[PDB]
Amino acid sequence: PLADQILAGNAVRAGVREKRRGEEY
Amino acid sequence: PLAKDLLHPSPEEEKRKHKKKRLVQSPNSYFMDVKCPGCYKITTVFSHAQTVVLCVGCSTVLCQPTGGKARLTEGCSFRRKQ
Amino acid sequence: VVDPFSKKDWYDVKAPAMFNIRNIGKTLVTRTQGTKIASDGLKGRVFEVSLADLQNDEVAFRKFKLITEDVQGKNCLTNFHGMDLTRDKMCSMVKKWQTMIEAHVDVKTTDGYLLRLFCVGFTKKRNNQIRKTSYAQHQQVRQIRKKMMEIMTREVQTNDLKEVVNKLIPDSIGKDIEKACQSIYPLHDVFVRKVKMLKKPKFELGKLMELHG
Amino acid sequence: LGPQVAEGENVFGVCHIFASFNDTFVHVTDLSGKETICRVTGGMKVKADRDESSPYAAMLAAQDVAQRCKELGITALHIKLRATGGNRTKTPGPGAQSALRALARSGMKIGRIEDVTPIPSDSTRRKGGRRGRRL
Amino acid sequence: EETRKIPVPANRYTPLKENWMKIFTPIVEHLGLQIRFNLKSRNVEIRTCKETKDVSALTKAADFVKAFILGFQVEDALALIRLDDLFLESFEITDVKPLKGDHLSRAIGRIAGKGGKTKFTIENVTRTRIVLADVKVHILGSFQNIKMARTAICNLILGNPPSKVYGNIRAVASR
RNA sequence: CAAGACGGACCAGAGCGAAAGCAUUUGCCAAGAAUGUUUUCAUUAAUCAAGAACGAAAGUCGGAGGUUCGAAGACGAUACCGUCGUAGUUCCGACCAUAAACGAUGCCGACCGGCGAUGCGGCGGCGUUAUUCCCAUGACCCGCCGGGCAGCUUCCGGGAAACCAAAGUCUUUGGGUUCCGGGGGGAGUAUGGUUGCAAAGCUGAAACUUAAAGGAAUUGACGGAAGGGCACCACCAGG
Repeated sequence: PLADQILAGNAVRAGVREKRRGEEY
Repeated sequence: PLAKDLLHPSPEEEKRKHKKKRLVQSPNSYFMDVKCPGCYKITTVFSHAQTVVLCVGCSTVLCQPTGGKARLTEGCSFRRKQ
Repeated sequence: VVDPFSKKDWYDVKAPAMFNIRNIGKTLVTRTQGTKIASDGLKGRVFEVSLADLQNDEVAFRKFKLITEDVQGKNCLTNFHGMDLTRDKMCSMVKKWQTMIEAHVDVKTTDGYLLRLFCVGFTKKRNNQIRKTSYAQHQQVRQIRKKMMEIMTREVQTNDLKEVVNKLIPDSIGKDIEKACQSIYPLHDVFVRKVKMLKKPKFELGKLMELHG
Repeated sequence: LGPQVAEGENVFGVCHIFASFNDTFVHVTDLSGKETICRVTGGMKVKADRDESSPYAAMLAAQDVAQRCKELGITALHIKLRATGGNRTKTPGPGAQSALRALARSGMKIGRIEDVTPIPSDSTRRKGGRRGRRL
Repeated sequence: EETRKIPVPANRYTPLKENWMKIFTPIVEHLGLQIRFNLKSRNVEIRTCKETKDVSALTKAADFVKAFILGFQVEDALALIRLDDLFLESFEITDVKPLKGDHLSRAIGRIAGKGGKTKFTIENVTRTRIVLADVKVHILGSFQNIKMARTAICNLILGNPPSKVYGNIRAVASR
C-alpha cells in the first residue's frame, strides 16, 4: 500500500534488540 | 487416423469438398425449368446465369444475376432438371 | 489605487421560454461614465449553459450556447446561439470495436437563421452477437451518412427555432435517425453532436418577446 | 456590496484553472467569461522560481481567490480545467488538482467540472525534434 | 447536496465488480458519503448526506474512484483517501517523442522492463505508483516524487538502457 | 477575422498497392485482387542481361506561400539545454534513383501438422431484431468451401544453436532456372574502362602481411552495489 510505504518511510523503526550486558543463603 | 480409403469416400465429404479437389471433379451448378406466374411457358435457365433472361412471350424479368446463383423473381416457379 | 468593483453593478439574466428554469443568474457590468455605455458591452455576451441548469429532470451532458444581446433595466435578455456535447461524453462514447459515422449539413430555417448540423452515430453489437468487432462496410457507411443527412436536413428546415430547440431538448432527431437507420446497420448512440450558427439576420425585438413571453 | 440575492440562493461564477507546466493561473469570471473578478498565478504567491508550478503556490492562489470572491459575494463557482493543449500534453497537472481541492477546502460551494483543453483534431509539428524529450 | 459523477469504461467494469466492497466500505464508514453505480449510464455517483463533515474528503472521494478508473489498485486509491497531498500526473509516451509502430511498443517494454521489474523498482525508489495504459502513463505520488519518476520514465524512453536508469535512480533516491 | 498545416480518437493478430506508400465528406475518371462460372483460346508457360516505369527522407534549378517545426547562424547558461531564426518543411514544374528500401531470408512448382480467430466472395440452414417488421432484404447465430492477413503451439523433420511448417522432404545427396561466395588484412585501395555538369555511380587488383577473423546460446568467476545482524578488542553519553 502506498500510504503504508510513505508512513513507514517517514517514521522510525523501534523495538526488537535484546542486549545481554552485565540472597537466600 | 492415418488410415482411410481414398478410393471410396462417403458422399458427404465429396459434397463438402471444393469442386476441383473432388476425386473426379464435378460442377456445383445445374439447369432448371422455370415457369412465369403470368403465363404457362417453360424456360431452361442456368442456375449461375450471368445475363438477365427474359420471357419469350411475357418479356418479364425471370432471373437476376448476382455474385453466385441467379436471383429468380418472386412469383416464378422452378424445378431442378435431371 | 482605487477599487473598480464599487463602480461595477449587477444585472440579472433570464432564460428563454422553452426552458423550465428561467433563473440563469447574474452578470457583473461596469456602469456608464459617459464614455462607454453598459449596453454596448452587454449586447454580445455568450453563455455556455448546461441543460440540467435549464430543466430539472433533463440530462446534463448537452450544453447550449445562448447569446444575450438585449438589456431591459437590470434584466438581461438572451436568444439561442448553438448547442454542443460535453467532452467527457464525447470521449466515453467513442469506444473501440465499432465504426463511427459522422455527418454535417448546411441548412436554412424558416426565419433566416442559416445554421449547420454535425451528428455522430456508432455501430451497435447485437444481443446474441459473439463477434468482438461490429464494423460496417464502406457502402453501409455511405448509405447511413446519406440517410442521417436527409433526416436531419428535413427535420430542421421545415420548422422554426422554437420547434428546432424543442426538438433538440430531448434530441428527437437523433432517436429518429436511430429508429429509421437501424435497417442498414443498427446504430448505438446517435446525437446531433454540434449545432453552429453560420449567419443571423437583422435584430428584431418582437420575436425576442415571443421567445420569452 | 455584492449581488442582491437572498440567503437561500447562491450566485454562480466560473473558474478558468490553467495549469501549465511552468505555473498555474486562477482566473474567475462570470457566466459569460467576458468580465473578470480574480486571477492569481503561482508567481505572485512565491518569491522564487522553484515553486512556480508547485501545488503549494496553487493552493495559496486558490485560498486567496476564495477569500476575495467571498469578500465580493460570489458564493458558488463552476470549474473549468485546462492544460497547455495543442501539440503538447493534454492532461491537467497536479497544480490544477491542488487549486481545485484548495478552493473546495474553503467551504465554498463547487459547481460542475468541465475539462476543456485545446485538444487538436490534427495539429502541426511539435516543439521538440525527432529526438528530444523532456529529459 | 453536492454530486459527483465519474464515467467507467467497459474494460474497467469487471474490476469494479470484483473490488466494489473495498470501494464503498472506506466511503460510507469513516468518510460518510452516498455511493452508487449508475448502471444505465455506467457512472459512479457520489452524493452528500446529513452525515458529512470535512467536505474536502468529498472531492478526495471522487479522486479515489477515479484512480481505480485509471488502472490503479484499490490500496493506492486508499492512499489517496488517507493522505492529504497525493496527486495524479498523466502523459502519453508520444507526448515527449514521436515514436511510431514497433518503436512505441519497445518504449513500453523499456518502461515496464522484464517481469515488470524495472517499473517495480521505480516505485520502491520513488514511493509513487505507475499505470502503463496502451499509450498513456499515469503517476501517483507527491510532487517531487512525481517529478523524479517522470524523469526516470522519460530517460527510459529516450533510448537509455534500463540498467543505467536502474543504477542512477537508485543513486538519486538518497536526497 | 485571416493564413498555411494536418486528417487525432475510431485505427485493430485489420484492408489495399509491384514496391516506395495509402485514413475528412461528396462527385467524376480509368484500373484491380479474390470469389462465381457446364463462357472463350488451346500450351499461349517458368526463370532471365541491357533497358524502361515508379522509387521514403534528404538534396539541386524556376515560380507561389511561409502557420508550425527547424540544418546553418546569432545570443544565454553549462557535447547534452533554452530564445530567435536562414535554407528547408508545403504546392506546381524538371532533376538526383539512395535506405537497417528486412523476413538481415532469388523466383516458379509438388508433397507435408494442430488450435481457434480474422478479411473478402460464394453455398446451405432453424431462430431474434428492423417500436411484435404486412414477403424479400440488411444486422446477428450455425456449418462448409476458396484464395488472403496474422497469432499460439508441435518427437514433421532440420539445424551449430537461437530457432524454422520451411531454414523440412539433403552423404538414403539430381523438380526448372538466375545472381553470387571461397580464411583475416592490404582494400573498395591503385590502375584501366564506362556513366554522371558535378558530387559521385558500375566494374576492380596485386605485391606484401598474418593464424586467425567470426557465429550461437548458457552461466562459472568477477574489484564491486543494495539490504540487514552482532560487538565498549565498534560508536553515542561519559569516567
